[PDB]
Amino acid sequence: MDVLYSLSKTLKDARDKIVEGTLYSNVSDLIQQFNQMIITMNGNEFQTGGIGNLPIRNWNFNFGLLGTTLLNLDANYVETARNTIDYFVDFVDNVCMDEMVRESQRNGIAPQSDSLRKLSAIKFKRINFDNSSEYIENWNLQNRRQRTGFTFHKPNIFPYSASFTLNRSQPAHDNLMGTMWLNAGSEIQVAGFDYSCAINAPANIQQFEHIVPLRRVLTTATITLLPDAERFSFPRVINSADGATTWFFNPVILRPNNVEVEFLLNGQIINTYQARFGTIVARNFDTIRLSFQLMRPPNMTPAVAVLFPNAQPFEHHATVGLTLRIESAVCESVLADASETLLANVTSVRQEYAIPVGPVFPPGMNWTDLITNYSPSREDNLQRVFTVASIRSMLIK
Amino acid sequence: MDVLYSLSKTLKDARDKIVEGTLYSNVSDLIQQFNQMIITMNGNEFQTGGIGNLPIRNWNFNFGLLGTTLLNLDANYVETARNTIDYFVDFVDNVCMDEMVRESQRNGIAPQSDSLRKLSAIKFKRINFDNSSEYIENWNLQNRRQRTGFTFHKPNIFPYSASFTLNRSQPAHDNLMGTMWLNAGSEIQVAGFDYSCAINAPANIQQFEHIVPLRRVLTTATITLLPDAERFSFPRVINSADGATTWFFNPVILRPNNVEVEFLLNGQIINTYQARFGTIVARNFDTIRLSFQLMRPPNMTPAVAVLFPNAQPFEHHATVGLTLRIESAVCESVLADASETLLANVTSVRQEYAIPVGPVFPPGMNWTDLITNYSPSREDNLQRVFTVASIRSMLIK
Amino acid sequence: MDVLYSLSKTLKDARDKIVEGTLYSNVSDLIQQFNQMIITMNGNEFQTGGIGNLPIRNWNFNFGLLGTTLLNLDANYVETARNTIDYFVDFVDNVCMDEMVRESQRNGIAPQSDSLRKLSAIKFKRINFDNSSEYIENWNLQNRRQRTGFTFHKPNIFPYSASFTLNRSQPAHDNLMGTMWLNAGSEIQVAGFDYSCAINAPANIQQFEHIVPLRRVLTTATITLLPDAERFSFPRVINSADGATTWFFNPVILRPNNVEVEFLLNGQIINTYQARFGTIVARNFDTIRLSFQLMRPPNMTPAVAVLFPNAQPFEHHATVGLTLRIESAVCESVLADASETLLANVTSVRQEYAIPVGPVFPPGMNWTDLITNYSPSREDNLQRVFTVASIRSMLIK
Amino acid sequence: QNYGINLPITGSMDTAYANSTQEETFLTSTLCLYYPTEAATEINDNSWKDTLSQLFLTKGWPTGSVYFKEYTNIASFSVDPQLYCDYNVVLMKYDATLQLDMSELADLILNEWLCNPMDITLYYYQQTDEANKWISMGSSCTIKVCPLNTQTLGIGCLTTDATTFEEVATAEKLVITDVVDGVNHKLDVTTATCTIRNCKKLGPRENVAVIQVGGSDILDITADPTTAPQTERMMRINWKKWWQVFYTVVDYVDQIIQVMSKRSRSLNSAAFYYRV
Ligand SMILES: *[C@@]1(O)O[C@H](CO)[C@@H](O)[C@H](O)[C@H]1NC(C)=O
Ligand SMILES: [Ca+2]
Ligand SMILES: [Ca+2]
Ligand SMILES: [Zn+2]
Ligand SMILES: [Zn+2]
Repeated sequence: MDVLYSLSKTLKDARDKIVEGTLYSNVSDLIQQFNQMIITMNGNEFQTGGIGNLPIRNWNFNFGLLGTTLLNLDANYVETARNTIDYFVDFVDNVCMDEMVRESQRNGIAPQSDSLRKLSAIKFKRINFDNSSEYIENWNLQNRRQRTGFTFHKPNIFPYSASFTLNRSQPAHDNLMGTMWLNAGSEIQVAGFDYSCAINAPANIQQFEHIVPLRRVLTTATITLLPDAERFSFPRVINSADGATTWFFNPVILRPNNVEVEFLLNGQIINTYQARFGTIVARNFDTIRLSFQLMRPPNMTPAVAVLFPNAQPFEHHATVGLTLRIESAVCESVLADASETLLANVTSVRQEYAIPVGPVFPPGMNWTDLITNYSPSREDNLQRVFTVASIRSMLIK
Repeated sequence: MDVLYSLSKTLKDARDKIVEGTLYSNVSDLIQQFNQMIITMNGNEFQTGGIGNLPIRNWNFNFGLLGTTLLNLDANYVETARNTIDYFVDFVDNVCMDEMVRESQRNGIAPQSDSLRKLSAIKFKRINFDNSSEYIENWNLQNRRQRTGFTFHKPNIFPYSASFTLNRSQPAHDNLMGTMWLNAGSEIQVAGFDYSCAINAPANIQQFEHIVPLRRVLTTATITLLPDAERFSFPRVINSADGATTWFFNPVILRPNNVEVEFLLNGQIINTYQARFGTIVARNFDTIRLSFQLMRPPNMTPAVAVLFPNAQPFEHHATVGLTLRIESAVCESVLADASETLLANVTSVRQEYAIPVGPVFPPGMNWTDLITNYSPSREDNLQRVFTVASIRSMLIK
Repeated sequence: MDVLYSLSKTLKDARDKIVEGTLYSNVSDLIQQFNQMIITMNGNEFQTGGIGNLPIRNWNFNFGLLGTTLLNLDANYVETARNTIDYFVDFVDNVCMDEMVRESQRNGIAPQSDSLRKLSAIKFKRINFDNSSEYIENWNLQNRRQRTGFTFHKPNIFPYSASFTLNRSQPAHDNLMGTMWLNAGSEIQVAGFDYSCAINAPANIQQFEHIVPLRRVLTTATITLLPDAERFSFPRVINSADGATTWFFNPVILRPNNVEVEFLLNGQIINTYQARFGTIVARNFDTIRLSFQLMRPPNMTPAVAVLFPNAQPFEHHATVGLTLRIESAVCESVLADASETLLANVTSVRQEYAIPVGPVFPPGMNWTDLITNYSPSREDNLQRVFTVASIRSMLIK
Repeated sequence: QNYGINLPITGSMDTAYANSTQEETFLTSTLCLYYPTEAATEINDNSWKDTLSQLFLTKGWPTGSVYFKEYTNIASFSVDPQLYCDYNVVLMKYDATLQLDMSELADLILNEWLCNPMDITLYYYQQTDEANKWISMGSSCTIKVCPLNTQTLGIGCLTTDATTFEEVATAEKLVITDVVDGVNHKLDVTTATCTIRNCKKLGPRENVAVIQVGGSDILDITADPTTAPQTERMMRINWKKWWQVFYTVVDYVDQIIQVMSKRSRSLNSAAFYYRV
């Protein structure tokens, strides 16, 4: 695993530094690495593929060393090295696709393919080169039990969920109370409603609350908070809880009163913010607890006072909502986000070669089903496959 | 930590192998270990205790080597070694009690006492001896991220819980339906009841269900299943849900019809058993889902038919129950069980020396409160303290 | 078979004794064993798997010896040995799973897999190491026809059985007599009843008897005897013998009079106990014969005398029961119990790899079906598979 | 607060009990004692209602909380029994002649009947299951039932001749009719003084008790022959003086109130289960 990154690092540098006309002292230490790759790899033989429609290929290495005697590199020296690099870079593609496609349930952090088990001998350890990427550095710190961290831009921490809750209801569905929400990606939009507009509430104030637990602990997040849910603002018809009938929701929107956002960790309040919108921070949390309340306005112009009567026909329903959005955070387990394409490389290999459903991952690599039940057996497999997908992205985009 | 086990292993063997009259070749390799303990430990000085009522003691090592020149050991050689072993075995007691009593919240897997931080230098690493116990082998496999496993006999995986659920009720409490359960230790006793005995149910069949989620994933369990809940079989009076009034429950017991036990893992059915009692296995699961139903008997003798009328006064209430019991299983995190006394050694030290409540563990080391919220911060502390309690049990019972 | 235990014994000791910083004289005799493993195993090649979903793997051994020249072992010496141990410990897993999955009917005590037949040559006999485990010691004593013995904690000697017997009956089911029992695991609960409460019996005494034959001969058992069957103590409705109608059983419970427990061996009374409850012993037996009788009380207070009239309507039925429980015993054939998990390791391999039903074992490895017809052809297979499961448990938990 | 839906209730088996709260029930609720009109004749007083209400103050009930009503007999109480206040208990004499009619009143007020109207002229009638009865009350009811077949022809009756019909009632103030369940029938209610009503029983009534003053203890509240339960709220006491009957009720309020409960329909939580 450490020597699979070390093969790809000095094939990336060999296509970049060994160019025509360059001075020899620019590449004097790469050629000592590239010649010492070849000496270790000669005489061995490998075999990749076999699962699904992934074809079986056999690999055999018998190459010669590079020359170490020029002052400026010429077109003979480049063209005799390109037909050696192009055989290794085809070998690393078929080892990385052989490993992203396999999985185990007992110990997923171990290598699973036949070729990567064979590269983990002490014979092949002399190919080891620097480990400077983000995923190979966190592969080594976490293997010694030291603290790691991945930096994300808009991480997919919330599974998809769109539902509601009725704290007061009747079969006519004309005097209701409760909340509605959408949790999707890295964004929460909750909105509380009350059809009577707190005409009989004590002190004309109705209290709402919405608690979102996370799956993993986030660290040093940057969060944007805005006092409107724009998705629950228009008239719509909504089905009932069991799909029997439908009910109508015609909102008018007040401002949210007495907003309190809390950031919990094992039930302890780490941060809190009271009527403070814009950008906020959250240093360590795993549970977000939103709290906001509706207050009936005590003074109303004649255009407003017609909307909220005392009797039963309520044609304009009051609505109070919020909107939260995580911009960037630092987690310790691997996730998906909006910047890098490591999830898209894993699913595209499995979909292309028609791979059967195994014992660990959900069918079709569904991210909503995978972050919902994000077991420690799935975490060790998901890190092992995102790290191999990161090695393949250096050579083959 | 690895050298604290290595001190206790060769003090246990020194009291066992260095006996009077034994041949020298039986102890020829232990004395080379015991002399090489002493050379490393001389000149150093230590300090233990300080928290609670645990007294402060200072330790100082200036001892001489053992003789390596006899053929059979005599009473001079034994009595000059017993007054060296008895000083080391008093030192290891006060380091193990200094570590079982302390805890941290950031990184609990690190040593916390002053003496065990000092033993973790590379000067003291030459005292290292074989690591053959169960807890010191799982300390080393888990420190390199390899798969571990602890074997238990009747593990305390369920927190204590005794409650009920009424799916049909009225303030008179004379026509009820629902389930009752006891989850305690490693045993589940659920019982479903119906006062009308399915006189108006469709096809005279009433369906029951009871779902128990676990805290950690168990592996290769041996489970005994018996078709009667003997605890919910006698007449009793039960309070209401809010403690307002009391209600009466007079059971008669039918057999459970159409029993299905399922063993889930991330929502996937691993094992299932349909009307199969006795001993069963469960290879990998973290959720037990019991399902059973009541069926009204279609043919009844005159002694039975008086019990179940059509009208409202039901004086004999129908009852259907099950009983499940885990005999032995293999988990990966530490737990408590019925065979070994590692939980009892930890609490007895804290209770004896009047130790204040810290930031991690529940007050009084309550196991029901600790397995209920079994966070990963508590798991790293609980393994670090059960492992120290296992080292102390070799020397001092 | 003897050399398969000898591979696993010195791979367990190699991970325990070869640690960093230890003195060389602690491991001076293990390295002579570990080097002499490697010399025997080089040049050979093996093949495991092929049945069910168990994959086919090929094994090939070409390794170098370990160094024998240091004074204290360093991190170079440990890390060059861990990448040799990790290839052998993967080989032993796939030989042990290849043998627990296969079976034969002619001679089940012979090796069945292709790899274990090849290890039984005289070329591989020099790998043989000490045989100190319980199952490998009883493998060798029984192979020479000497007397063996396995020690169990609550052995599963009784198949599951729950039934009754009516010695007096009529289609009304209102004047009955007979016994009821539950035999499950290592526990017997028998209860005798009489609806008339011996009003017309000679000397008002009704005699009961219940005889339980065993499958194998137990030796030096520790048995707990208590004078109540708590399972047959509550009112219940029971079906008829052919499932036609149901009948009602409303018990009141007297004490058992004149209890005699006998422990038979080939029809000879080995032990007997007369009105002696608590803990008893049983040195050699294969048949338990319980005997107890109901006696009508000659003096009754007015609250008791209403329960037992002379005429036909009997609303309160008399009941007398016992309870027996085997705590620990010594058998000579292999069984299952409540402490060790050797049955759970065998079934978990067969369930995971979707193994077809063979000619010997019951479908699904049902223990109730296997101890019911426990033929000598099944005994030789069950010992051969529990012994391989015991070897695999040393390396991989 | 979620009036229509049914939701399950969980609760621990280890919870401390609440306070006594039998006192506070007496402070708030009401009580109605009923008696036949000849009871006040033996009493010979116009202030005995004042006298009793001084004695209810001892047991916790306030002054304006206990109401008294009358009736002439159980034949004329049953033309329209309607129970108004929160808790009540009725008192009836034993008549060896009125065997069935004591069981009719104890059927009508102790249970709860969901009832639909009927039209004798227009439709043909049948009973669906064991809980369907035809409750008919008025000044003078006379009911004749002509059973039909699968072709709507008469069985034992001519469907035009009203004389060949088959009589089940004669000039009664109240009738509860059980016929065979599943057969279309043709009816002859004298609807000028009677009123038949298709009814259907739910669970019983919890706020009324019945004190049978004197006689034996027989009441078939149910409909079948094969059972006849005596519930908690039907009882019996002997008599010589109606003073002693009234002193026993006033002394033992706390037990009679304990045997009954509040009417489960009357609560807020039954808002769409037939009674707001
Ligand atoms: C009652 O006064 O006391 C109880 C405890 O002693 C308490 O649980 C309950 O709230 C009280 N109830 C009332 C209002 O009387
Ligand atoms: Ca006629
Ligand atoms: Ca009918
Ligand atoms: Zn962006
Ligand atoms: Zn035990």
